[PDB]
Amino acid sequence: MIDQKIFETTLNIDDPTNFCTNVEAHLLKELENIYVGKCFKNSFILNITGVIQRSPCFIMRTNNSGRGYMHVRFSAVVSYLNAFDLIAAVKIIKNDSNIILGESLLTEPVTIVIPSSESQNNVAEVGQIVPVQLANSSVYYIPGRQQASATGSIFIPKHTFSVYHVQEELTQEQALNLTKLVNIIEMLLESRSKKDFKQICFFEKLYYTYSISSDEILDLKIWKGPKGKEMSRLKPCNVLSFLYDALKNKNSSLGFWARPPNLLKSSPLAYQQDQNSFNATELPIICSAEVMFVTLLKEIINYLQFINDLCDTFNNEQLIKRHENIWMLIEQRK
Amino acid sequence: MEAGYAEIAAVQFNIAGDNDHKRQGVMEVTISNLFEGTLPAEGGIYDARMGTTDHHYKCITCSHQRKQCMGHPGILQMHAPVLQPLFIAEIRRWLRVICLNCGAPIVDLKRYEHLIRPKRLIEAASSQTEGKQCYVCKAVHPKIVKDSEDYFTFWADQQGKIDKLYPQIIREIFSRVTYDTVVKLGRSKNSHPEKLVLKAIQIPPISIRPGDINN
Amino acid sequence: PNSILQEVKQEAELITTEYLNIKKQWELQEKNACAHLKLVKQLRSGLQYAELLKVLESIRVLYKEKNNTTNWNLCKACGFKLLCPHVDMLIQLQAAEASYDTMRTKLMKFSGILIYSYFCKICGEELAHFIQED
Amino acid sequence: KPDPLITKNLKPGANYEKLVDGFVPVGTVVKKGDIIIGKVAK
Amino acid sequence: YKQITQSVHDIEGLKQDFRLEVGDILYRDVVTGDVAFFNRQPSLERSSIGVHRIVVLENPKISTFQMNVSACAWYNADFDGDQMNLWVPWSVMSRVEAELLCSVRNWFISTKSSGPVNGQVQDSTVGSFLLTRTNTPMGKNVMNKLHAMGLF
Amino acid sequence: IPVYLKRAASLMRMLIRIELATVKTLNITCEQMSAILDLIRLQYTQSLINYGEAVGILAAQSVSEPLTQYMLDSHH
Amino acid sequence: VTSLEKAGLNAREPSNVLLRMALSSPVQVLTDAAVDSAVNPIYGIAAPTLMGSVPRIGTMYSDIIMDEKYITENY
Amino acid sequence: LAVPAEAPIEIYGLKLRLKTFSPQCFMRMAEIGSFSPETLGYVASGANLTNFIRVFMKCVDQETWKKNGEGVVVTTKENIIQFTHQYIELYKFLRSGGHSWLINRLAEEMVHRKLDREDEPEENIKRVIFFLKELSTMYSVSPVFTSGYMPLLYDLYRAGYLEVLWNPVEQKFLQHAEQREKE
Amino acid sequence: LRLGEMEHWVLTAQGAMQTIIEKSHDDSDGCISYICRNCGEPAIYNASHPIYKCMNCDVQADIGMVDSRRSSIVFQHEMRAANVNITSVLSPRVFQPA
Amino acid sequence: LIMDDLVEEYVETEEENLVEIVESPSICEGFVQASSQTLVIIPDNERITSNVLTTFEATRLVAVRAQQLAINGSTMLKKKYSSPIDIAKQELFNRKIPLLVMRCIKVTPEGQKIVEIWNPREMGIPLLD
Ligand SMILES: [Mg+2]
Ligand SMILES: [Zn+2]
Ligand SMILES: [Zn+2]
Ligand SMILES: [Zn+2]
Ligand SMILES: [Zn+2]
Repeated sequence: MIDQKIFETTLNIDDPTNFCTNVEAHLLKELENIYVGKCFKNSFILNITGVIQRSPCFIMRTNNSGRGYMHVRFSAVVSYLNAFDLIAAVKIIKNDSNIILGESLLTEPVTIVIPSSESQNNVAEVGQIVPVQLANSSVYYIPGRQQASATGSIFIPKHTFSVYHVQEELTQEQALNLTKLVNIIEMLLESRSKKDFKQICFFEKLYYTYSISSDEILDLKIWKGPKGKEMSRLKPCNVLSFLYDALKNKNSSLGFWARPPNLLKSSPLAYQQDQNSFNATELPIICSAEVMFVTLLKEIINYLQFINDLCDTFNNEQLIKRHENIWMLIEQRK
Repeated sequence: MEAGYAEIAAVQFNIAGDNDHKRQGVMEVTISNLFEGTLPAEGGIYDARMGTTDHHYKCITCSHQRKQCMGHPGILQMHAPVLQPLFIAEIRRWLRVICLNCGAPIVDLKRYEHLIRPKRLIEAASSQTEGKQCYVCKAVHPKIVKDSEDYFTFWADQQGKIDKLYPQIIREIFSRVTYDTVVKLGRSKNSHPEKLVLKAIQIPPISIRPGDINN
Repeated sequence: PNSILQEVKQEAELITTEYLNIKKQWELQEKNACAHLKLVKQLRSGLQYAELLKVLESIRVLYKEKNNTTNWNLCKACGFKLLCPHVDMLIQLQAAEASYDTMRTKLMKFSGILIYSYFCKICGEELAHFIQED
Repeated sequence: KPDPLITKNLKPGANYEKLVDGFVPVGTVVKKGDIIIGKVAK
Repeated sequence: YKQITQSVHDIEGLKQDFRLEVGDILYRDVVTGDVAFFNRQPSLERSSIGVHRIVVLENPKISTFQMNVSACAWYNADFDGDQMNLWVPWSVMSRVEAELLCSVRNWFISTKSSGPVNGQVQDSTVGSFLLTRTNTPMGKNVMNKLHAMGLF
Repeated sequence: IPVYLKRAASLMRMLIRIELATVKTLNITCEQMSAILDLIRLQYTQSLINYGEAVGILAAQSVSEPLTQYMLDSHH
Repeated sequence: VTSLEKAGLNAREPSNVLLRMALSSPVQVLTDAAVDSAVNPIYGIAAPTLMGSVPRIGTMYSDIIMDEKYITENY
Repeated sequence: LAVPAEAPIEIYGLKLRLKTFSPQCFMRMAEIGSFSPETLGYVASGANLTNFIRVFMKCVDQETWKKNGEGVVVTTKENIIQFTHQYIELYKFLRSGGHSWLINRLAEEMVHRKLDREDEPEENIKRVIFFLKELSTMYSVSPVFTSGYMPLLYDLYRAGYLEVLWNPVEQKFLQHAEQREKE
Repeated sequence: LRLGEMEHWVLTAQGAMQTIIEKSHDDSDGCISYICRNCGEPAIYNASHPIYKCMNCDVQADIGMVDSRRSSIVFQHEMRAANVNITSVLSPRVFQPA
Repeated sequence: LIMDDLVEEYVETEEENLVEIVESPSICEGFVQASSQTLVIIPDNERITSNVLTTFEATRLVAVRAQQLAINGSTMLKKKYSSPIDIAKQELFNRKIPLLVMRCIKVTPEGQKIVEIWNPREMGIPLLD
């Protein structure tokens, strides 16, 4: 996810006297020329926010060049993708030799290889923009490279889900930390309104585990807007309100938690149970309220960004028509 | 990019185990061929990934010419382990202070818990310890005999029962030594005796063996 | 300079006229502003070997003539010296990741004329060196 | 006496003249860059 | 070394350059007044390496490093077969240092004995005695104006 | 002032108090005395050892050089 | 009273592995440094020289930085 | 004790070592800035910054063995299955995007907090300076005055003309300086 | 022609440098060494062919430019050939409080 | 059968006489990078080093300035000199040198590089001219 980062580096100054007379500006220019758009220290670095601390322009001591170096401690805006990250725009550039290459068209430049041994793949062709979910293998940020490296696959609703048992109560500091993700979700929901409703409905129908009756029943829009589909069993709970009144000490997160496929994978909806009524084929993950809340909020952010990027890349019906195999295998695995 | 200016402030010396060789090796030597015509044979000791010493080819590893290439080490996975030639005395000292069955120290660590660290192992190995009984597995420590025919062969003397201590057996013995025993004997955690036996030796960069040491 | 001219007879005026011509041409070259001046600077200032071929093609755009190996090349937008033919071959070999011996052998067409170095027949630039063969 | 086709490594700044049948004749002044005794491999 | 090409150019291939560009590096011959490092092995003293101003001997038949006999005390040298190493600093920093830090004027006073190193030697000592003595076998040690001028 | 720095100037203090005694400075004006003190301060500053001197190597050279002469009188 | 031999150097600068290798007996010094995991700070002359660097003495004892204020106000 | 690789051992229990690291270790790691979020989170749990390891693993404590070093030890078989499941979930979480964001934000905040927490001449000397002010226009002795006027004396030494300290002169070798500059 | 041990001792007794630098690096085998600064091992840096990598810790490579000589690089390679690990700590970066 | 090029076997004889615990964490083993330092500049009134440049410092300043004028050359000097060495020397003498002298007094274990910053334009110059 796009985030800030603080880096430490030593520059090289070939004209120390000219590099002065404007040190902050020349420093920023050199940092942009060196580190912008290049993987460095387990991150990608998109732009340089500014210089926090810096050294005096020391003259090089071990050579007779007269050059200076200077140490720079600068804050930069970086992108760190993770496993299960949803990239809605991946352009395939290679399909022969059973390697299936790709390239993300999103803000985060990751080049994604897709396994060909799996029968699910080998359906996309060159020049086909199709969403991809990153595998659980960690993104590979080679220093100095112009793009990240990861392995992903064609996204599937993934009916398998996890149940989180919560035995530790939230604290005030942890809730304040979660407020950042709550704000990120709030901006995501705000941006959700600009995208045209019919495209978001079509995409959300496509990437849903179960079947929704021809994208006409109800008007799922979240950002408040209390709607809901499927409703296999039990009542969703609004995680945003729960975290907001968690700051107010008017609630308890103790219990069982899950986000089953019946829930909308984009909505701020979750079940706070006490008996593990869910029929998942896995034992509950005993953890704290912070762990479960962070996991659910990251899932919500990933899905909201996924829907927004899907609406961004396919902004017309010509692209939808062009993708001759993308939209029907996803409806096949339902 | 843009490798910034730097100066070396300190140098750390350590025993290089086979894990370090595997991490630092850019290539694995597998063949005995030297040159494939006018070019080094791939996988040989002259392989260009190790650096270039001739104008007739570049490096490959660093894509530099002969002048700008500092050379890069390789790996030779030994089919049988070898003892580190520089630390034969350290192997001998470690063999005489730990039980060859369970790896526990046959010596009393409290006995040497007043000496300086560089001397604890030397004094532990100075004591006889032949015929001592392990308090863990009740085994009898043999007589560690250094063969007089070469600088590396070790002999296990069990009241006349003579058996050769092969580097594989020595590695099995040294791998049972805990880091607690290593520290209590005055050695660094980077000086674990498990690094004294090499299953993957480092073939040096061609920069230090130009086109005899390659024979 | 005077004693050189009295001891030179009409050729004396040719000397001091050609001298003024070269001086004005050199002043114009110093004040020249063809777009290649940043381009030739970028070509020789070591950058990535993938970018170098693109820049060298960008230089080839401003070529006045296809000079295999005869003489200099001129900035088509200004008519002044642009790039020696050996630089084109040298940049070709750099991108090809050719060896030093291969570069020396291929560049043994611009060789002019202990120095241990070959120099260009056109621009007198160091092509390569040969001290000893290993 | 090597030739341009015989080159592959001709010494920069060398003369390669004054060579008769591969050797500089007796009585010839030879300077720093002059090639005395011409020998070619391959 | 042309900056625009970032490479070294032979002087015989630069017949069309007329002048030199700013940022160019010219490798010129050693001239009189240049500083040079003079060294005699074994280098045992702080004055074993000193910096002298170069005087270029234009006689083609001279192949030796000539020096004043009073400068030999710095190097413990004599003119009976001794060989000395001489290298001219070419870089700017080295030249600055040679003319500012390693010049033999800094080694006139010994670092060892805290006293002078150089002075009159052999012919100069005897000559000073002969010039400053009151009487010669020929009478009072005097010279006319012409020979007094010739001393200077 | 640290004690060792006070002891470092003991000899120069002695020499100044001897050579600038009242009996010896009767024909010196106050401005001349100021000039004399300034010259002494300048000469003292010019005599200090430089920061970063390799004085160990200087001592090694200065003591090893007489050793060859000590050898040259080994038969004496 | 330490000596000027190898023993005196060992007593005075045990950590300066490079200096002791440069003096004499490089093989034993290297072996002992590897066994003891010796950290060798780079100081003096022999240690920087063996690492290809220059000693930080003489002209290099004090480092030089650019007077940024003065350069800005006097271009 | 220690056993060699691929050596048959018989598992009676399993103890997780709750390693404790100082916050300075995490601060050094954040200053290096290139560590993966899993190791960063592991060390932050080692310190008292995050408690995710103890959050995930203290639910299967079943303390029956002690032995000095702090940790959790599982003896019964079902406790072993629960311990393994909790370990797998904990380490999947440490490599998850949510904990990656949390640990990157924590390292950011700590480094940012640390960085933001970081931050009359005497009559004779008057005359001498006046003399050097005229000499500055004609010789490289651009004058400055400090308390002891040590640079002033040093400049009066290189050029000669140290006599101005005690003699009126001044104009004597001022014109000599004019002649030298002219030459 | 050799500038031996005693010549270097004399030059460093004068406190020269910049002449030890010139003769021993620019007029000798002086080169550039690259160290990862995270593990201390010799790193692989190439500007023309884009190579910024470390055979040790990979994503943690922070390559520093260190002036060195080919003799010292060969000496360290020889020490490592005898299974002695050489790690260069590298001078820490110093920052002025903003 | 006769080999002449022997290698002269080499012998070292004077031996040196230098005078819970878990496997390894990510802190004790590793962290070769060394923590970054902060520059603690001593206040001008607390400085104890000489206000006069040493010959080493002045020589280094002149060399650095002249090398910089080799690639640059925008000079604040009044009189024109034909060599960078003379220009740098006159810049030092005219107190127009754009460099500063940092004297690292001490590097503390806590990570402080205590230094004294000296301005060569307010310092005594010991060089000759
Ligand atoms: Mg003699
Ligand atoms: Zn290489
Ligand atoms: Zn046992
Ligand atoms: Zn050319
Ligand atoms: Zn590394």
